[PDB]
Amino acid sequence: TVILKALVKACKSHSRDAQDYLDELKLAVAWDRVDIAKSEIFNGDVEWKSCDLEEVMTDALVSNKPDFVRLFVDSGADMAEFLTYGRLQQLYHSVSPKSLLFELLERKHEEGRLTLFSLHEVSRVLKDFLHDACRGFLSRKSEDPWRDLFLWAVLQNRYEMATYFWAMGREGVAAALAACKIIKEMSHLEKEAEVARTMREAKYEQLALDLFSECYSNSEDRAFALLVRRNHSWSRTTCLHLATEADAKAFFAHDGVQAFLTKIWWGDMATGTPILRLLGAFTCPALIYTNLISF
Amino acid sequence: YEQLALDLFSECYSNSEDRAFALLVRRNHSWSRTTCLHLATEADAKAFF
Amino acid sequence: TNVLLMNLLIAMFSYTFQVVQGNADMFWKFQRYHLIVEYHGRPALAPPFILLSHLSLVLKQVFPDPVDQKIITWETVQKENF
Amino acid sequence: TRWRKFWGAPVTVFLGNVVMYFAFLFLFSYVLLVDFRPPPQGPSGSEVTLYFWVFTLVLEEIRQGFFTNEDTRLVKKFTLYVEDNWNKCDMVAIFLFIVGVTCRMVPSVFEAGRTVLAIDFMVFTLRLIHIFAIHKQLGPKIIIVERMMKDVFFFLFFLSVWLVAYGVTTQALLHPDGRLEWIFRRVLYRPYLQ
Amino acid sequence: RMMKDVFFFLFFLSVWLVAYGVTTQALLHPDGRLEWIFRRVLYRPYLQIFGQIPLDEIDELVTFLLVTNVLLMNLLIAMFSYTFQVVQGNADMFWKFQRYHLIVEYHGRPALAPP
Amino acid sequence: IFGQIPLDEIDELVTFLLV
Repeated sequence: TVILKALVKACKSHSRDAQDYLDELKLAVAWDRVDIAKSEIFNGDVEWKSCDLEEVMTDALVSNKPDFVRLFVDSGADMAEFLTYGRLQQLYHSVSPKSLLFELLERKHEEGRLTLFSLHEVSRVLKDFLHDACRGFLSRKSEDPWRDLFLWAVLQNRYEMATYFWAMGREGVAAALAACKIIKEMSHLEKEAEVARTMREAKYEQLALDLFSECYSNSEDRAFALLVRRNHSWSRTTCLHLATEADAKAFFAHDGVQAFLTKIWWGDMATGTPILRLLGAFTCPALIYTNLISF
Repeated sequence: YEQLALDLFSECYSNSEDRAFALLVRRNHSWSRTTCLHLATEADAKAFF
Repeated sequence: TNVLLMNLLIAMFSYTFQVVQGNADMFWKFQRYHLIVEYHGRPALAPPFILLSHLSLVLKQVFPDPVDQKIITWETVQKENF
Repeated sequence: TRWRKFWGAPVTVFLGNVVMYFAFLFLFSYVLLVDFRPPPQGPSGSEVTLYFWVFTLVLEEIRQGFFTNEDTRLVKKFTLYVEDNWNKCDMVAIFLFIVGVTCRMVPSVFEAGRTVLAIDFMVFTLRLIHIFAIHKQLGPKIIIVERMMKDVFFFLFFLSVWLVAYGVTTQALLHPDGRLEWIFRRVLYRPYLQ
Repeated sequence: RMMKDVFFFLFFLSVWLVAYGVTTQALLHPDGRLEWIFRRVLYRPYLQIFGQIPLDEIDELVTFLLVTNVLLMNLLIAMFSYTFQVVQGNADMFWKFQRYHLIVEYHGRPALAPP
Repeated sequence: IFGQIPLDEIDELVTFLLV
């Protein structure tokens, strides 16, 4: 701590530079005394620019140290502006072979090569996981950034960066359940026992159900409408479809969706209908005209 | 003591999950070359299993 | 002795029942959801008229952005709020 | 408009389906208890209307299973389908139904053409059991009871064998009977009746 | 409340018993008489359920059904037990209330006997 | 109540009673 403190004090005294303080931040990365880096480097007079911070941000994304990434995007970083397809290429290349993800990509690519770290291979595997979106397809700037990055984080089994990326995702819950299903599949395919259990210990669906409860407490009808939509980020598919794919019973167990089902269960005058009233309505076919029960 | 033993073992198994499956059956030099299992059985340290 | 063993078997059954009380209240709910979505699918015709309904279906086979945007905004807002 | 609202409503469709189902069941019961008399072709409602029923039921089931969502690989849909235990009971159901039809085609094997339908008839009862989960209260109880009964059914076999051995010992002690009928009788019915 | 509930279950249970009976009836014998047919379909099987098995009119996969029915009855009993527990709380207050109603009536009642 | 229902003097509703 005091080491870096003196380092940055001396750097500043000698000069105030984007590139000098850049190198100093690059030092602070591994130390990760962010509670000191923000104060010394950023609380100060010196102002930062997107390029330098964006290169070091690529570094930090490789670091899997989220807090710095948060501070950096707070530094006015436009990851939307940063994002390029080639960036995603190199990142997905930049993984440990220990990751069963790496072995899976390798085996998929090997099957492809025998038939006749590749974006096409990754899209193939992801489509094979969900088959609900076949999206897939360097200089070409790619839309929907945060979705893609969140997906990358979940694949790398890194939970914190995943949560942060969700924090500013456009879509409400759809991505969350997609992640639940994917990580369940990976855990089912996980090799190392303890690693498998740790994978199984994600609990995104908890976050999903919580957000849903929040929005329901407020709108209570617009929230209903929310559940039924099409999301272009996800091949315009319904959330309920995703719930089915993930088979996450817990989310369904939430009373809100239950009341929604109760509503659909009738189609007219749902909540107010005594069972005897329904039976009698079935008895004489003129009850609908009789106006015995609302409609 | 049994709690101390079980704690040590739980930790060193959570760490590697295979080196553990060596520590059990291996012979121990200090105690006249015997198996940890044999000592456990003799101890009737039911909680350990 | 056989009678006592049978009684203890029944006690085992009651124990297994009372032990599993938790998961059911949700699992049944999920089953109910599948049930409702299927019944919404079933055509209006009865089993004897199901053939007529299928024939009618084969015959029929032979024969926004602003609001959604507002909802997206509302949802993200709620997300920050929570 | 009011007519479309009343009829199109999903719950009403289910109610009517339950009514027609119970009527199916009782009518088939009566038709079997009556048309059992003539070995030859038989009354029209007995066979023709029955075939219409079972064909329509199989058609609805297969359509719901295969053409609901998308024209995906048949193997995936089949693997999903066969996984369900209710799907299993329906499969043994169709097996028993076709076996009963084939035996009813047989006039010489009258005992067979009767026993197959007899054993078969419990199928519709079983399905009606599962088709009552809609209401709030007993639903969860039935659901949990399913699994509990599976686990317990795994257990019964041992105690049954125990009772059998007890009966065997007592019978071989009491009256120390080459007739196989009376032997099996004193071996099985006497202990169960006790 | 428990009995207000069990009325529904008693329907499915009865129907299952009737199905077992009808199976056994079409199993044992070869009758046009409506009263006799309904009898041999409903009364004789319920009689076999309570220990009245007339083998002289039945004997010239039942064991599995019998043990399954025994288990099902046990599960019904376990249902009743599981339902019994929760009620005690609200029962306390409700009974308390009923007591007041009864007492205020009884004080309202006159002295003379019903005769 | 102990399972002795002598229908010889009883047969020349009750199911609800039993349940």
